[PDB]
Amino acid sequence: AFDGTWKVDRNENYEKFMEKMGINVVKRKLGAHDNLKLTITQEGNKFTVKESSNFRNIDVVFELGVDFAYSLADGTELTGTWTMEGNKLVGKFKRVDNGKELIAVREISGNELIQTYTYEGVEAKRIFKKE
Repeated sequence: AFDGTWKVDRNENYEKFMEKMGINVVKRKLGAHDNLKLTITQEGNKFTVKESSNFRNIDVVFELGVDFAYSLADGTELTGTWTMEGNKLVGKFKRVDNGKELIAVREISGNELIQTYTYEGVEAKRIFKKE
């Protein structure tokens, strides 16, 4: 599975995944239990994924692996690209506070949305709120 809707029901290693890139405490002020429909839409080599999280309601579209200096929710960036692998996104990276690997995946495999963002050996996931 993978298209449709998806969210971020829960969040493990999520706060510290954000933090490390430059995400200060302002997020601590209602910015963890929140966030939401990452949502996914399958396109011709792209995925207009939503991500109308608890803040910057919008959707993000990328022809599997495009480059955009988009700071992972207030940090500093996440250019490089992202992509999946049939059965699993990747988020990819090399934002700019450094040379990380957030790798905001989601993978998605049976009961899931393994957001699996492993910028440094932590990975932040829990899974969707699917919609």
